[PDB]
Amino acid sequence: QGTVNWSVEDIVKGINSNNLESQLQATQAARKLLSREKQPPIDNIIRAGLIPKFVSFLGKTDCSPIQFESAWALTNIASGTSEQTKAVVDGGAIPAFISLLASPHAHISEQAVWALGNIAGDGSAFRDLVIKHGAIDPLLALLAVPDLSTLACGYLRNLTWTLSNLCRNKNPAPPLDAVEQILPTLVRLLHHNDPEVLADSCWAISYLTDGPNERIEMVVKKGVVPQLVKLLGATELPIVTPALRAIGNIVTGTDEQTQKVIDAGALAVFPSLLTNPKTNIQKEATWTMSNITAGRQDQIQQVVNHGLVPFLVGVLSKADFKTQKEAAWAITNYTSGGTVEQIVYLVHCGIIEPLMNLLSAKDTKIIQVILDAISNIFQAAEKLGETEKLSIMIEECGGLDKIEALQRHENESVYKASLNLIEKYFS
Amino acid sequence: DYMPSMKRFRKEE
Repeated sequence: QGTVNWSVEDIVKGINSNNLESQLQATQAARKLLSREKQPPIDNIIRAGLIPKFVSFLGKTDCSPIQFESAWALTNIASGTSEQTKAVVDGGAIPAFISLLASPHAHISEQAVWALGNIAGDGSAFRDLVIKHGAIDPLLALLAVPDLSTLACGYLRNLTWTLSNLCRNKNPAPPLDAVEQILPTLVRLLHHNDPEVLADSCWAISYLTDGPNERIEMVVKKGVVPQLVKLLGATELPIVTPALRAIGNIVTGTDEQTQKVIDAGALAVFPSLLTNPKTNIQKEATWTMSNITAGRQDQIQQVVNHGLVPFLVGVLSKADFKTQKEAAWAITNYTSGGTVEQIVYLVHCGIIEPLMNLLSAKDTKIIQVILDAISNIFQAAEKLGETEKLSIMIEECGGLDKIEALQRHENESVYKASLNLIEKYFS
Repeated sequence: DYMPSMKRFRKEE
């Protein structure tokens, strides 16, 4: 092939030649420049004024090769900075790519899917603009087959990823009608057997559940929670990660939505998640637990029954610090909403020592959270006349020294809560 | 991070 390593000037000469074949060769040359891994000359191509020509080439139904080459070139310009994606949009590329979704050539429709994904992937405005130009119908139409397994694998993965970008980003979140339009195809993809399709389908579900209760409800109503819990149990980390993010988002919703997570068996997975060697999995699983322990007493009881309190003591005892912070939150929520017996159970599991040990941390917020937890636990002891026995417990593990020291802490609410503890239980 | 990329470059094949 003689389209390798052209200068931009030669590409321009060829595209401006009025010779469809010369234009094709020059466009292919541009594609090859633009697809090189080391510093593709995107800005030089834009500056040469080539985007309008590429976009025009997208419409050449009689020359499918130049449709393809221009589609690939524009895809890679659009894969760049916001300014570069904006140059592609400003050239009129969105409707041209949407028109290419119906190409009889799979490699060309796939390229148009990819390009629209990059454009939508830029942010809420371009996502919403792609939707307004009517991208969703033809995209969904590409997946309207009896069995996803008959579609080419790379093709399906590209469609799934682009759809996930139509679900992605907030301020604002995607249009409600668009989410409703996309969800049933999404649910179908979530039941597919390809790991990459599953991963990106969950990411899309996690985006859709990252919002107000009404947004969570739209997803939960589709009955996907059992499938999410199943994926929560996958051996493939790229699958577990978004399944866990989705589930965590869902339990930030109402008690009833959280209950749907519990009913589907999610808690049985947490012994592994809370000891997972991947730090982000542990952190997100602990975050998720904190939102479940902020729930009703019967839900806290579900946490107990599944044996998850010892795992919370574990994470509080030893974990990356951010995971420990989430654990501290899980404990404060638990002690806030729990029955006396549930709080007593917490203490019997050994929560006090690691909670005290974390009071030496240089983080003011976790200090507040822990002091709040200790206050709640003391309240339960008061309701059992056992504050003395708690005081002794705290003093024996060096907790009292730390609380006493916190009175000299510069943060107001800290030396207040601490002075109060000292003056109320350690006199 | 561990999320899908927002944009994808179709590299030299």
